[PDB]
Amino acid sequence: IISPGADPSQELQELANAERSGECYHQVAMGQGQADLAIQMLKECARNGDWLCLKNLHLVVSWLPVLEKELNTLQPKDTFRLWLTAEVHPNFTPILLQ
Amino acid sequence: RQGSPILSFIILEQFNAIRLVQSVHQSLAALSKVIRGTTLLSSEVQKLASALLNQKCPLAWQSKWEGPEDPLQYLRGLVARALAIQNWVDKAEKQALLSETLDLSELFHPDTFLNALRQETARAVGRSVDSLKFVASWKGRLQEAKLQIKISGLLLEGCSFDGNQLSENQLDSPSVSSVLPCFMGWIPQDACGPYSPDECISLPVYTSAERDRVVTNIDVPCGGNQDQWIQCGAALFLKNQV
Amino acid sequence: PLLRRDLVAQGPRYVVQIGDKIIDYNEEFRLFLSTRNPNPFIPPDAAS
Amino acid sequence: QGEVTIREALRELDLWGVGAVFTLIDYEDSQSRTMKLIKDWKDIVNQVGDNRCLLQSLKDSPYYKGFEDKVSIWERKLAELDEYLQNLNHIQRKWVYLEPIFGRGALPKEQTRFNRVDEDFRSIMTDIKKDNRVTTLTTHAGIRNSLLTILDQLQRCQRSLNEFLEEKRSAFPRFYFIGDDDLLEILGQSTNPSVIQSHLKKLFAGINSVCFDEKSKHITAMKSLEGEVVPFKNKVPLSNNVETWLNDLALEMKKTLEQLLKECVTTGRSSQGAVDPSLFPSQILCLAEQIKFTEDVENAIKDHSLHQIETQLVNKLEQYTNIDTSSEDPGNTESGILELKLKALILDIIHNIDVVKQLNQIQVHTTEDWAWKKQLRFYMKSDHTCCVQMVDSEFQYTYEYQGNASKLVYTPLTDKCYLTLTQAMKMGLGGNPYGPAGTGKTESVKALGGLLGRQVLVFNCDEGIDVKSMGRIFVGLVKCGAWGCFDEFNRLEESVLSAVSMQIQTIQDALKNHRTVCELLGKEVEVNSNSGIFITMNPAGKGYGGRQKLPDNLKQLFRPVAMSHPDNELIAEVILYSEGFKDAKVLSRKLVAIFNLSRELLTPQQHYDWGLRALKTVLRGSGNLLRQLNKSGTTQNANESHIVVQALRLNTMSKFTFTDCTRFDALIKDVFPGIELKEVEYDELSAALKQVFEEANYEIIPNQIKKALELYEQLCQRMGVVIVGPSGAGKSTLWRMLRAALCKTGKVVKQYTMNPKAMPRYQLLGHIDMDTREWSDGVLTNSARQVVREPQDVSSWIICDGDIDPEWIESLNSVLDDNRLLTMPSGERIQFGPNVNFVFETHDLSCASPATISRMGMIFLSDEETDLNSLIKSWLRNQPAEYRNNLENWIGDYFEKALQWVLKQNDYVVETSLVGTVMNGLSHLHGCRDHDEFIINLIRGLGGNLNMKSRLEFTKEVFHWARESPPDFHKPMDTYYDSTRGRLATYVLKKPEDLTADDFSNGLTLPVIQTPDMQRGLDYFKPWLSSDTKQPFILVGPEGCGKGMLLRYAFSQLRSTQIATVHCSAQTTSRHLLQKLSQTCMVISTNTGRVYRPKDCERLVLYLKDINLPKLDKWGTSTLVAFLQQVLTYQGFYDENLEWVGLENIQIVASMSAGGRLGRHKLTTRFTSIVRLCSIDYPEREQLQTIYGAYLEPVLHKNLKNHSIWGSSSKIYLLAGSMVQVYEQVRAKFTVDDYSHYFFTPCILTQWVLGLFRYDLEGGSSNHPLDYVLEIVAYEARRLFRDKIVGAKELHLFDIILTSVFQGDWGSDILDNMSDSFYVTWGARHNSGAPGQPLPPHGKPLGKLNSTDLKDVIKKGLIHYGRDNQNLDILLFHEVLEYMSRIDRVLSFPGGSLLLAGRSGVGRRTITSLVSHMHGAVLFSPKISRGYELKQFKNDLKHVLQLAGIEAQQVVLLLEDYQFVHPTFLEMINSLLSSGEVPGLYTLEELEPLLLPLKDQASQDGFFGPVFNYFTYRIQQNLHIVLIMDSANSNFMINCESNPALHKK
Ligand SMILES: Nc1ncnc2c1ncn2[C@@H]1O[C@H](COP(=O)(O)OP(=O)(O)OP(=O)(O)O)[C@@H](O)[C@H]1O
Ligand SMILES: Nc1ncnc2c1ncn2[C@@H]1O[C@H](COP(=O)(O)OP(=O)(O)O)[C@@H](O)[C@H]1O
Ligand SMILES: Nc1ncnc2c1ncn2[C@@H]1O[C@H](COP(=O)(O)OP(=O)(O)O)[C@@H](O)[C@H]1O
Ligand SMILES: [Mg+2]
Ligand SMILES: [Mg+2]
Repeated sequence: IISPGADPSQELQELANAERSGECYHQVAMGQGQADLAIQMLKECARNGDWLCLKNLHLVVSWLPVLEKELNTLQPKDTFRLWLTAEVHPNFTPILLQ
Repeated sequence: RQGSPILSFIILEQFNAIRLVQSVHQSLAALSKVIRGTTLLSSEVQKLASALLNQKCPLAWQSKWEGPEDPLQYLRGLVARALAIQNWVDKAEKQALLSETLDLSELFHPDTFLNALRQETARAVGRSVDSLKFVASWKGRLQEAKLQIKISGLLLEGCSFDGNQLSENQLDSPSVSSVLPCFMGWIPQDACGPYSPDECISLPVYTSAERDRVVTNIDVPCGGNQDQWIQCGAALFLKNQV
Repeated sequence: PLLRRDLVAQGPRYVVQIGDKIIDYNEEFRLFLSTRNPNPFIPPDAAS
Repeated sequence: QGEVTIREALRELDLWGVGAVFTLIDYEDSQSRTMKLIKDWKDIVNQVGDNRCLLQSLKDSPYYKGFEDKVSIWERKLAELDEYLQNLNHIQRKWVYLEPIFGRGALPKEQTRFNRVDEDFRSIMTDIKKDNRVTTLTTHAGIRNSLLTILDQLQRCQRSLNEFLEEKRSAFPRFYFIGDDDLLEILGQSTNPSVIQSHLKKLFAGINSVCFDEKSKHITAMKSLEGEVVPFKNKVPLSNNVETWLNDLALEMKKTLEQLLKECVTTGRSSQGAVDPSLFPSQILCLAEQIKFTEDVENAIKDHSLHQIETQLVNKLEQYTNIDTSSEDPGNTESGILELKLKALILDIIHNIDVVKQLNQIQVHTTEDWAWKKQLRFYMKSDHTCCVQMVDSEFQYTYEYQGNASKLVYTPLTDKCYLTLTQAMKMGLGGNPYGPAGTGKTESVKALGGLLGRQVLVFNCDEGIDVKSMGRIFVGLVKCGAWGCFDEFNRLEESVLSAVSMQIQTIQDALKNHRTVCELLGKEVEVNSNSGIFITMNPAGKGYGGRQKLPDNLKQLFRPVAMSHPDNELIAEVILYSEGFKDAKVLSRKLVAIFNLSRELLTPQQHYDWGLRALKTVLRGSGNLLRQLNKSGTTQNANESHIVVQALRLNTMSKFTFTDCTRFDALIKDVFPGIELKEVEYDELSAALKQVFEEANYEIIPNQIKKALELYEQLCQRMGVVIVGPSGAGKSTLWRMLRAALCKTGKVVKQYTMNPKAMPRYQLLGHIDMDTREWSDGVLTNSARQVVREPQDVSSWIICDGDIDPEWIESLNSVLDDNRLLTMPSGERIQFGPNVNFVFETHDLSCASPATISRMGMIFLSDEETDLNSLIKSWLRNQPAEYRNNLENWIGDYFEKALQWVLKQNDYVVETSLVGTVMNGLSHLHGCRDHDEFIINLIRGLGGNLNMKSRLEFTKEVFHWARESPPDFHKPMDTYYDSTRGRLATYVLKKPEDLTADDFSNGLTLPVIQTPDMQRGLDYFKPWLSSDTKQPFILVGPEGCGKGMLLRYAFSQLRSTQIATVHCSAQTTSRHLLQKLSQTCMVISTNTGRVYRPKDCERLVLYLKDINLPKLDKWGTSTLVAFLQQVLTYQGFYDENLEWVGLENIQIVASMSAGGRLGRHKLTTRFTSIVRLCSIDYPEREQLQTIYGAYLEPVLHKNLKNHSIWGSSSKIYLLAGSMVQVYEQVRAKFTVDDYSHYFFTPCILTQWVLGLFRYDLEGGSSNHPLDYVLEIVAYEARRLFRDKIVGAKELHLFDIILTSVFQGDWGSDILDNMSDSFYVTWGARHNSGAPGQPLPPHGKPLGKLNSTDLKDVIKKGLIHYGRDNQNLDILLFHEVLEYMSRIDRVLSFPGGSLLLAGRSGVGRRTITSLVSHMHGAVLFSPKISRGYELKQFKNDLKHVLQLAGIEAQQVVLLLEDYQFVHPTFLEMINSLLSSGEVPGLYTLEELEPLLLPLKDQASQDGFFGPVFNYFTYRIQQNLHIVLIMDSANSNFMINCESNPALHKK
């Protein structure tokens, strides 16, 4: 959860480097049009076993069902992780939060 | 604006104030009429009641005048001033305004009032108004200032004030600290101050604790130990509830 | 239309509305359904 | 007998015809050929313009008439000709570019496309090579369509090239910020000089123009705009591949600069001062001097503090200031330039002085001490490539040519700025200088790019530009190694930002780790290590307005800076000294004070600005003078002092209200006592201006002159200018007059007018189609291109006469910036010269961010400056003046106090600027024959605007003022002049004879009783309606007032004309009007552009039912009104596809509810002051007895006219007495406030009386008669009211009310208890009892049935329904009966629809299903699919409407809560109910097949004019709608209130 002045991207940058290498880590900032591609990124990196990070989810609140739906679907590989950035937004879906 | 310029300010205030009072009154008369009698809410009075129960007076009013967030606290202030003002005016028509002690709590645009003396002094002194500079002094009355003021009900937080010095506040002490009235006015640049340059420390004079905006800032007796006051975050708030 | 017994009589058998599609309602048909989240959602329209 | 003149004009016009011919010139190709082609186009077209405007000039003279027929020829032919002509040069110029291009890129399948065109072009071209003359070109056949098809082909080949153009932007990156339109010119015509010069600057920062070798093979040199000539060390090789030589120019320019520098520096390092002022460009001098500074210093500190070095510099400076006067002698020097290049260098020195001066106080220990590292340092590396360093950050220098553009004065703030920025660049981060408005932060970056020498692009972030569209722009920047500042990055779509942050992050990571290649949009882009990214944004301020909050993620990628406070007094003096003004330090201090003090002690107007931008200008304001004054006379003391103030009073005096104006002037005296005053001096213009007012027949008033004059130099001063005041202030006229006066001496004025709010955001600004990723213009974007092509000695003005929103306007920031530039989001950008001015006209700047306010100049008008007695005079001249004598005398004395009283009162129906009110008063007064009449007409004019009770106060006092109190004792309102008798006034009731069911046949044209009110509304209209006297106006009255009823009558009075209606709502928009208008109105072409004309009508009229409803943007302006605003003002509008279309003949009219209720939004003064208006109120209960008394008689006399109790015309009037009595009591006790839907109006009285037709009151038998007739009345009543009412207690309350009146007025319990009985369609005499598709006019008749009788009858229906649908164990009980009885009545009635609100499971749906089935009503409910869409729905609706409207079968359209997958549905229904139509539901072509059948039917039925309305009518009769909704549903209550029509209908 971000607060004003909070940026974890740098810590993660470092952890990506530290606990992994190889540029397996890939990332996406939410915005216009990204959502369709994010699915692919997710799908691909999940399948690969690489680390994927997604930012500013609070902006795109309507998405989330589609996302969480796909999350219950998607098949992990050991060493695959999902990293998520969110300002405080209500109406943010409880399912994924769970 | 009348021939004498200070007064011009106060008559202005008189008017603009009353204008607000009556805007408020109308936004009050409206909502006063739906509850007891026959009216249909417009989006206006629909927006009025939203203000009350959000506990924040309306952007409608706060656009006109930056007042306290609490709507009642707003009114009490608005009103108390309105009347005081009529008293100021009275003392002013008679050219008698200087002579009393005036708290700046009352004014909506107190800064502007201050800057209004700046004219009247230069009128008396026949000087380019850019030439003057402003100060106050607790250690007596300003000699070189053609006109002055006695300002009371100033108030302070974070440091304590005794004549000629400031001190540290102890735990017990209420955050709020009453301050002794000033003598204020306008005086030549490159003329001798009331205080030497280095002893006094400038402090803001905020409209409230929120302290969004400032009326002015005043130089005040350091008594050495400059940083501690700053870290103390000492500041002056002109008035509360007025 | 499915949740209501919104069935129309076509001779002996009963046909049912789904989108544009009209289907014979097989009388042995029963339905049940689930969700991971309490709400959302239902309208009072749907509660009944 | 002056027909002679016009005859003579025509003759020579005719002589011109044959005389017209061409300039044909040969040309060779890429595929070398030769063709004749046109030159001096503009010269030729001007002919057209001039002659055509001449024609229309002629049209206005009377003597025109006699020769009218010939005018039409020429009007037609020319109107058409300009169109043809205009097309052709586009065609030509496009071919010119594309043919070379289609020669080289020869894909034969693409060549087909183009070759066909080449062929097609050359083809008709030769018809003209052959036929040299022009007039022939209209004779050619199908040319219209030829031309138009061609252009479309050119559109399409362009699309093929799209793929290609980007590969050419990859091939060379500066292209990324240039328009395709231009690009292909350059691609195609690489060789062409004028192309080159006219398209070079826009490509390259520095170079206005270039020198050309006589051979035109090479280039020896380049020019700055300023004229500063620069040679090229190595000559330029022009080449066939554009990029191949371009790339070389860049590098040869760089090499030229590169060598040129060291040459210069090496002479300067040696003790001999370089002093090659003539040789070297001021760009290099400053630089070279600045390393001299650097080297000196580091050698300096070691040796000594070296105050001697300082003194050197003071002598250098001192030397230069003296030369400043030696640079005044040359003036406009022959073959000479750059004397102001001197002024440039001065400030470097002086910055240096104050730099060193501070260091000398520090007495710095070492060369590499920190306070020096602070300072901005230059070095010529041993590699001979310059480098510049601050602290531990250093950067190599790009050597981009900047040429001479003022650099901003260094200041403490800039230290911070620069350093934080350089540090950010060290961090590989962007830098975010933020602050308030007029800070200077945008310009800073720009100048730091200059000092560092990179090429800097400016951007304006608006319009939520596509992430993709940003992407490319980045892609462009990166390759160029340019510096991209965005001005107002803030104002951007939050979803964009976040995605873009990802773009940024990846790029930074490349710069930091020095990756050669960067990946973005799936593209690998070789990225320049020398790139820079910055953003200059105001905070998301309380004041600032519409700008989107930034994600924290994104923030981190920048290093912020606080630019909030900028030292001015420093900057102030500096500039004066750069001018060489001597008392700099003294005066600078004064100005700053004057500002700060003005700001301190003057009324804090919204519109005032004492920000920096204002100040910056005053300084040029003097530099202009000082530049003039030395030439005219030789220099002296008192002047210099004296001069600044003039330069100041320019910016100043506009804004000031008289009070403030005086207060300011007095202030200046104090700080500048000796100076006194010097007024505006210039009369040359005022003369021309004075002339125009006389020629326009406007009265000459001094202030107008002042403000216009004032306005003039204000325009010279700054790019953008504003005019503020209420409507009728005169502000629009003001500027219009100016151009005319000006134009007489002043070569040109080009006028383009956006009402920005009227049209959508994109229409104005222009946009990127998301799919094609193709640009499509906006109006002003287009207009910009029109003005840039325009010649150097022309004035161009863009007017925005509309309300202001930071979201749209702030998009001109780069344009009105110190920097004059307009930015497309495609990257294309459009600088302007001093040719261009911009103008805004507006009601007020409430919504203005300060940014915009300070961004531009401004003028102010008040009521104080508005002169009324002065304006009335012009009204008097407008009158014939046969009575004008009388009027001057009457009005002079009478008007004023009557006016006053109303202003005192300030109790009135709608906000109108004075003018607005006045005018209403005046427009009613024309033609007034007697004094007696004038009195009435006066009051008429004004009392339109008063809330009713205060009307009386007025009228009354008017007779106190007038001679006599009015003839009417009571209701003196009612007093009407007698035109023939001259008998003053009273009002009369007029009983009509003819009344029967026939008169009441229709839903509309309902026979209307003519009580006094009527004759008042009509009398208060009619002047404004008829012919010559025409005005646009409004009616205000609460719904059910009668407005609709009255107007309908009023229109019918007029013989000339047709009546186009609109039923409005929030969703109502301009295009709805386009089309509703287009249906009944012409589409034609004339001189002065296309126009819409009324078809087969002498006049046309637009009636708009409710103006309030169209939605206001957040800023509070409906675009719909804004449209209408534009229309009245500029008799026209911008067609989509950017055509401007006029409107030749339409009165515009509206109705509306008083603004009381929720969401009936109120309308800007701008519009309201423009038009006339008036108000009416429900007739008094006394009058309502009379309506219905007379509306009642026919229904009773149709049957049983004799029967004892009936007839008895007093007993009839009684009914009216009681219902009206019921009416009141129920409105008193029940209101909107209890429940949204509690809507009661006389409409309901009507619905109640006329509802009685349906009941079989025959009483063929002798009647009770009370209990028969009255239970009916009761039952109807009960059905209209009680059904509607919610609460048990409230129903109980209602019943009381009802019972009371009935008992009191007739017997006691003639109600009794009739709970067992239901009156229903099922069971009526005459055996009505399914077939019967067309409904009775007053609906299916109704008879009286028992409960037990009925219970059978329902099961009869249930049985027979069981055959068609599923059978159901549905039980019966009283409520069910009640439910169904109530529905039957509704569904029998034509247009009758329901709204069934209740809790689920007590089905509206099961009962409704049946009734309709039993009616034989066709019953539709949409099948809902995952593909729920607007497409489904449109189809469905279309289908339903088709049925009820064409087939005429009665149809139930049914909907439940679940069906509304999209909020819009309801607005359609909402519209459908009210109007029987829906906008953008049918397209025009679709109608032809649909309504063809009805064309006869309608004519047989008897209707006149447009069929669609018939369609509509038909719909409304046989189409019934039903809606089931749940009280519990959250938005239930919402929607009801959202869609007013819903509970009204
Ligand atoms: N010099 C003049 N003498 C007499 N009447 C004038 C003069 N100039 C303008 N008028 C009249 O004054 C009225 C108002 O002027 P104007 O139309 O400029 O106001 P405006 O700027 O258009 O306000 P808005 O743009 O809000 O409508 C018009 O009816 C116009 O005909
Ligand atoms: N002078 C009148 N004569 C007859 N009916 C009237 C008169 N005035 C009002 N009414 C009744 O009041 C209603 C006025 O409605 P109308 O004017 O058509 O709509 P609106 O009031 O919304 O513009 C009508 O239904 C009409 O029967
Ligand atoms: N009189 C009745 N006897 C038996 N069942 C009834 C009766 N009225 C309603 N129902 C039940 O409710 C259903 C009809 O509900 P419906 O009219 O669809 O509710 P709604 O219109 O509020 O959505 C019937 O199919 C039946 O199951
Ligand atoms: Mg800027
Ligand atoms: Mg105007």
